[PDB]
Amino acid sequence: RPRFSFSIAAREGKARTGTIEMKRGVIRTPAFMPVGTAATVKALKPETVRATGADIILGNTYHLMLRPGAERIAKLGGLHSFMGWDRPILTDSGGYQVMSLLTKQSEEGVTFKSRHMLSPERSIEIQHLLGSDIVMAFDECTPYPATPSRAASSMERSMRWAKRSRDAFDSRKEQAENAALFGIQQGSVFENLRQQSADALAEIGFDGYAVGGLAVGEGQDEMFRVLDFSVPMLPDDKPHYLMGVGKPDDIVGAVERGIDMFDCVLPTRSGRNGQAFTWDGPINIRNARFSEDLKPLDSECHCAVCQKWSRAYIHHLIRAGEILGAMLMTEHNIAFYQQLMQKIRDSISEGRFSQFAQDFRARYFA
Amino acid sequence: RPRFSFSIAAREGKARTGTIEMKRGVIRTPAFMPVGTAATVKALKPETVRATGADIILGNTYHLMLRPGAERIAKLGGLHSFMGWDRPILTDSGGYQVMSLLTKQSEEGVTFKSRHMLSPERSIEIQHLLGSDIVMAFDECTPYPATPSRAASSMERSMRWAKRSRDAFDSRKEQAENAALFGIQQGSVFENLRQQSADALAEIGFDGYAVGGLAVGEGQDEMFRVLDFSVPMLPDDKPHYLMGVGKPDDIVGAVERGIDMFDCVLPTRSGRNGQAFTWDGPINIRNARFSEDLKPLDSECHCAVCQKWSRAYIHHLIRAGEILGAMLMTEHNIAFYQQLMQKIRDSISEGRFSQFAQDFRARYFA
Ligand SMILES: [Zn+2]
Ligand SMILES: [Zn+2]
Repeated sequence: RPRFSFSIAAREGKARTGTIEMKRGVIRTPAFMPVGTAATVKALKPETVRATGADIILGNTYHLMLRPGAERIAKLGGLHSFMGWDRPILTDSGGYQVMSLLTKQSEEGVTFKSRHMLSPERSIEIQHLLGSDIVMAFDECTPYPATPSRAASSMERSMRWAKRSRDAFDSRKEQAENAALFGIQQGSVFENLRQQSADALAEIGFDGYAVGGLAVGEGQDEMFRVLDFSVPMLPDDKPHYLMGVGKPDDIVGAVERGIDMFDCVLPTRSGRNGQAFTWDGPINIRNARFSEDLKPLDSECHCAVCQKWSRAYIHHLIRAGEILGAMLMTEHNIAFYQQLMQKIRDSISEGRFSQFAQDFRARYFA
Repeated sequence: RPRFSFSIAAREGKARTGTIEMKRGVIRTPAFMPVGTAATVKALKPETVRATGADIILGNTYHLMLRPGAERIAKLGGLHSFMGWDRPILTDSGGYQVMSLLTKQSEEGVTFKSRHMLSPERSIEIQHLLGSDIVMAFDECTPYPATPSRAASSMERSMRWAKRSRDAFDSRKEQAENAALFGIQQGSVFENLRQQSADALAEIGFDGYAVGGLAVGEGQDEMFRVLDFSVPMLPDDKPHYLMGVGKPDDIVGAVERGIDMFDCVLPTRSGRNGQAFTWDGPINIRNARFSEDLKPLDSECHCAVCQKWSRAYIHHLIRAGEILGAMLMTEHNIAFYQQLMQKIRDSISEGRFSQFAQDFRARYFA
């Protein structure tokens, strides 16, 4: 396999399906990436993550630099060996934490409170030390809402940081030869700024392009409105990654608008909170109505949890605070997401994705 | 397979090795039973529990009657179906909670504070509703220390309760035909009382005999002293079960004294707390000295955890409070216990158990 090759096998409207080939494996698109923030996808062995259908998982520069440390992970042989996942890993750059989990910001980078520093150069270096396959440029996720002036200033800094990220990545031969680098579009909800950002990123040139600055409280209508004009600005022949999205309905609509890659903590995090995804919409397994329900979480789901255990049992586990409850909920939810992505890929391949989206929504929101 | 058949294949001194055949499976003895208090062995799928080598697991009447409820479990098809473990299950009777997790005690039984009641009849009924394979008599675990007078009074009540347990079990045809009933010897640390208890239990007649009233703070020397005279009082041709024991060294010494069955929360509970068992003694994986240790938890252990992950990774997981840390620690510890039991069984079968015990101790306590 090559360092990086994205091939589009089929299209329907703005939707695409295909593959990213990388050294550590093939990624089927549209793709959902389970989030593995602390060098683990919560409550799952890597083999279980793979069994659900995942081709790639997400790590974070910010969290790993704090614990257990980037240099430490490198000394131990890199993130893949450390956690036991041998397939591709995408790492976020820390740019979301620049306004999240305080800080001192400047043109040079960001200092976080022990004191830690991130900059385009340090972020790219950390991602190298982790041995990330898809490296994200170091950016700033503009807060929402933002005024046009502030959104512009923020976006402009991010584009300068994108160029610095590109140069840092390229100067490190082992990284440049074995990993890929994605740029991140900013510009808040403003079409002109999104266009300027896209132009700057395409001029620099990246292996893939993320739509940043969304899933920050704007709501689905606004997010879709921004995607409507933003995705066509990105190079057509490279993957489009919508950061932090999202709920199943968000994913379907984003694919309709040309997005190829997704990640979110929702299936893992909300799973441990009792929320299970089903084709008839989400349920909260903690609800008393499930206490004697012998049916599986979802009637059609092919996952191992739905083959073996009842709603009643999982209800008991989650209510009791049992670790097995988190394990089963998470495996089901991630498997559900992967089944959704598979149905999306198949329907685009067969030229019936529009019908699938309609059918999905009718049942999910019944 | 029969309802119950215990066969002794080989002996060395007081130690025995053999099998218990029951309808749901064969139990190799000496046996370690992982504890599954809330209808789950903590942090493990039943398939993983089986993969470690476990033939049987333990549930508790007290905990399950409170949550999710005994009648509820029966309505849902019984404990085996509920939790997805199809092999034998032994259930404790609630007698330890009679002084543990307040209460109002009388000759009739015990009322626990919502208000719940246990008696020999109700305990046996609950165990029936759960569908337990090995039912424990309802007893009272005498507190330690106890005066001879109080130990005698307590033991005498337990023997009356043992007869009531026998009659309740026998009056329920489906239970009598498909499950087994074990009596529990009491008498604190007093030889004459232990003898009276053994005589009473043998007169009633049970499928197996537990040594109760130990692992209650007495310490290993005293526990071994009591076992020295107590185990030979029990019928030789039936299994001997030491309730609540214990650490690896406790198990080895108890087998040397004629015990066939063990359970304890130690490998599961202490696993989540960071303690890992090794042939060179226990370690606490939280310790900073393990932060960059690439070796597995134990150098010889055949478990899946030791095949795949480093001390360094597990150290990180436990320090970070990650669920996968609990999963990996628990799987290793239970697998370690099962490997210990296998080495015990093989060594007795080969007439070299005395040498094994000596070799085990020399290395474990080096
Ligand atoms: Zn499922
Ligand atoms: Zn191991």
